[PDB]
Amino acid sequence: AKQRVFIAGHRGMVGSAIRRQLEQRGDVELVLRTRDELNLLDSRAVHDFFASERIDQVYLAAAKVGGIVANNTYPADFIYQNMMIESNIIHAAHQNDVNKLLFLGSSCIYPKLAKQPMAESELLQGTLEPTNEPYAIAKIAGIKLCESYNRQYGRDYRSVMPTNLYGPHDNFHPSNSHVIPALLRRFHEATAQKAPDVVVWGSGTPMREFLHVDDMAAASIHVMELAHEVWLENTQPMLSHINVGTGVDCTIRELAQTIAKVVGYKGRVVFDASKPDGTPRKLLDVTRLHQLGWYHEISLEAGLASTYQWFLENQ
Amino acid sequence: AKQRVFIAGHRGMVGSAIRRQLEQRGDVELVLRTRDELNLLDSRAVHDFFASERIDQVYLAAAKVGGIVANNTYPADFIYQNMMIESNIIHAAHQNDVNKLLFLGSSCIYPKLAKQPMAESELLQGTLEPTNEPYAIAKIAGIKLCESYNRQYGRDYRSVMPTNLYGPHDNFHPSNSHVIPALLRRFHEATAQKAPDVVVWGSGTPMREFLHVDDMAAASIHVMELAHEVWLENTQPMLSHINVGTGVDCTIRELAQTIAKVVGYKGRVVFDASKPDGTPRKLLDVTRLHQLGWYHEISLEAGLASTYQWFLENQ
Ligand SMILES: NC(=O)c1ccc[n+]([C@@H]2O[C@H](COP(=O)([O-])OP(=O)(O)OC[C@H]3O[C@@H](n4cnc5c(N)ncnc54)[C@H](OP(=O)(O)O)[C@@H]3O)[C@@H](O)[C@H]2O)c1
Ligand SMILES: NC(=O)c1ccc[n+]([C@@H]2O[C@H](COP(=O)([O-])OP(=O)(O)OC[C@H]3O[C@@H](n4cnc5c(N)ncnc54)[C@H](OP(=O)(O)O)[C@@H]3O)[C@@H](O)[C@H]2O)c1
Repeated sequence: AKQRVFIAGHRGMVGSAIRRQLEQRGDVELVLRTRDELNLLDSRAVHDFFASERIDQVYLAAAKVGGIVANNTYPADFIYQNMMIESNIIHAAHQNDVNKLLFLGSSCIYPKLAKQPMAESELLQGTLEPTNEPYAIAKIAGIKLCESYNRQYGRDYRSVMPTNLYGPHDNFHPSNSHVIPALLRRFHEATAQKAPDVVVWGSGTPMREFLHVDDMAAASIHVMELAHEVWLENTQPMLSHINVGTGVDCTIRELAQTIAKVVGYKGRVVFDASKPDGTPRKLLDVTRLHQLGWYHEISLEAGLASTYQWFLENQ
Repeated sequence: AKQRVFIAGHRGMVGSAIRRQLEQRGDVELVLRTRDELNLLDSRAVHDFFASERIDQVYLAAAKVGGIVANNTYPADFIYQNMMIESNIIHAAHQNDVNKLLFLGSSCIYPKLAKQPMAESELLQGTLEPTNEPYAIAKIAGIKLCESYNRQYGRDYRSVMPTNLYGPHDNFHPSNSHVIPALLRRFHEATAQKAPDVVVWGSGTPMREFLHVDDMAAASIHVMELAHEVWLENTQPMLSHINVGTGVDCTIRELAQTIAKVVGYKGRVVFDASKPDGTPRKLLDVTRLHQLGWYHEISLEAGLASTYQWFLENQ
């Protein structure tokens, strides 16, 4: 009997990445519902789905996600919708004897002034970035729902905290606040237009971390499928999440120059240092994941190149 | 037209305190539903109630609450039920054009190693007490739901963070982890039995803060009814909650000796200092509330005496 695996949010960036890998697995039967078929905000509908579809495992990749403008403009929508989706799925899963779930956090969940690189223990150690506060609180509440169900009911609801992601199915619009898809699109257009330069705000000095979504999906399946005793040995019940990333930083400068090369731009990348930089360094400590035997396979250069080719095929 | 005021959880300790004060108000029409009439976990039922009952203001005093054993034994129930009750009420209120709401936090929401006395700005500055973590995360999510609805939709969803409360309608069982009702009952029984001593764990040295629930209710109505511009001047949109307490500490020793006197116990109060004390001091900074023009009226001695008389009438 193949395991029946529900990938919530399977048309999303991360959900689709997990689907492309599991779609290859003869030991897995995927159960998929679009938003039109199942509105994850509707408690009744979510319970009815779990009460009729005989699910074994859930990948919780459904969420209301956006960039800086969206998070500051629709804060109520970000906190409410994520709290409801998470609560409805985790509670319905439990009520229907679904023992295995993988929840997705976000690195934006860590305190603004966290110690770098950020180990899992940085969670809740200080105040949040205001732009992401509503979203972050709902994501932290999701982790704590999983841990609470694990502790009270002996569930196996695991969680992963990705770093910045990029890859197929992203939003490739020049005004995206997420730097990889924005820069890919900006450099693509500047290359098409023969623009003499592309100006990036800031000095280029801050160090950040990036992981291709197919690596994220692989790590998530890896973490989901570890035997429970191994997962327990490398986590704590009230500190259960696992950072997923490279553990390696690169300057914004390096990233922009690499994107320029990947797209074949021959103008100048220019940084405007009159605009402020964020903190000097932000990256995850991925010791737990590496101790668990998973290491990322996609280098930045290779991942940016394949991402750009996906964009070119999907304009 | 009297304001139509829904007191969610009106048979609870705090809800009933607010009801006893508003029941005197000819400018207010109370709308009350017991749990059997309206299950606040049921999104559909909550929306239907708001879509039919023409509410002007909500006091959100419904919650899953307990002591140390309950919070550690049923963590999933504490986080899930509080997230759902809060989400359902705040979202339904907003969808039905209910502009005014008062949410109740809890002082247990502050970081374990917070700076004392704890100003509102201590929220989220550090890790939580593990016993209360699930509950605390759902309460913090409730504050952040209110702030997000205020920011996105221009609502007036205010919040109060009470200190330790005591008074009528508490749980007066000797094994209650809440020290006032437990000690009242233990000393009452030791007085009835002529027991030679009553032994309290710990040294008696820690300093804590206590507020009678009728003072809490008065402060909550006060905060609810301030003009918006005054409330805005004394809060910030993403730091909106108001501590409610005395701002004055007393040792556990003082509290126990006072309870002994109030009950007329003539045996010895004994502290067993072989058992550990918690942190040396925990109390709220109530500068915001005092600046808002509210000061508590019930002294510890007077409040303990009237609480004990309520117990004696309700055994
Ligand atoms: N670097 C990081 O730290 C990082 C970055 C990205 C993602 N992640 C994690 O991955 C999660 C997903 O991100 P993503 O980039 O894959 O988001 P996404 O591409 O925006 O996908 C989320 C999916 O959820 C669905 N969804 C939302 N509300 C739903 C509802 N009410 N009913 C049913 N489906 C609903 C979607 O449908 P519609 O579009 O039709 O609404 C969308 O397909 C994030 O929340 C975060 O936990 C973390
Ligand atoms: N010192 C402090 O910091 C402190 C202390 C106490 C309270 N407070 C605040 O006051 C809040 C209330 O505390 P409390 O002591 O008044 O609690 P309580 O006495 O236990 O009352 C809560 C009320 O909510 C109701 N309720 C719970 N789930 C419901 C549901 N699904 N549908 C409808 N009604 C439901 C109740 O009904 P049932 O009993 O029938 O379940 C109970 O009447 C706390 O959450 C906290 O925010 C803070």
